[PDB]
Amino acid sequence: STGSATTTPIDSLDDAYITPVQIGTPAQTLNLDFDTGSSDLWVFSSETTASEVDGQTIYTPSKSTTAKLLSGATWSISYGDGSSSSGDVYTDTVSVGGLTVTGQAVESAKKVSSSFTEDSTIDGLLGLAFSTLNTVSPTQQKTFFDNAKASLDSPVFTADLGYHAPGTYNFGFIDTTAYTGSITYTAVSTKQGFWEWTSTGYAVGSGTFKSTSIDGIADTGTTLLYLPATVVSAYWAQVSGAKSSSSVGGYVFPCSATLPSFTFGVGSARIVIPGDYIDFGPISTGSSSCFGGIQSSAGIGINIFGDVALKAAFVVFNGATTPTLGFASK
Repeated sequence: STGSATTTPIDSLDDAYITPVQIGTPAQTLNLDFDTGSSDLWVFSSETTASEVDGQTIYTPSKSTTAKLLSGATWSISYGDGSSSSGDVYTDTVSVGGLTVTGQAVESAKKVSSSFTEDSTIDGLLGLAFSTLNTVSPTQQKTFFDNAKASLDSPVFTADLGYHAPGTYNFGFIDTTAYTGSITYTAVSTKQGFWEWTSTGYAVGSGTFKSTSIDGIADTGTTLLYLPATVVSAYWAQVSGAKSSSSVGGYVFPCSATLPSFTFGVGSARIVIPGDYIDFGPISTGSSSCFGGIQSSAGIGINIFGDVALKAAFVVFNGATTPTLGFASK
């Protein structure tokens, strides 16, 4: 089997991408944030505290003839940005782009943190990291991809995120028309539960490539590119007037600037992020200070190849017995 679904930016900045997911019988379609940095499929629901729902579409398990309460199971998650959610668990039929999994754990939120409530466009998350990170207790549950894998034509999914435009998540096949050149594959460590890999270096604009190992994660659920402070300083030094602002929370730059590209290495291959992809717009409405799309990871503990980096590539998440990642230009 295969599946193919379009993923759409939630706003004009590409802050996140939403993908329609069918849950239950009859189908209830919710728009979920596919997140290769986490491993829970959780949704706003008829059980979510009413004051914490503000415009999201909810899953109502009592209206699904295939929903079954997973007795005794609870979940609770906290994300790298400080947001969180928790609740109970159903199993139900879940379909993405024509690919159907029966008995998928659907984690129904009883509580969500304010940042979720305040974002009316995201109805929940669909985790695509390794199932070892799933938070369901006392019986950990499998991700949608883990449940589908054995049925897929090939045990892979691909992320093709658009810049200021829709893109595609495919399951079970590699669309050879969706990229240019060849796909360069690189090793993955699953020791932390992430799609963790090592970039071979970087360049700023037309500058020389610096060969240096940068360990990080491929994370579709993170907006920006978070890299070591040395790398980030080298980038922003090429933008007149750019500076790190403690009060804003990162590097800012004059909105009048033209940003240089940023290149990262995948083995001997190179992925070029155009400068425009690094502009996240005014820090507040009407400001002439703009927020940068490349930020320091120093306070995170891990480097993160988020959407800024991934949307410059066609990315293969190869879930074979020994997982690997693939990157192609497009």
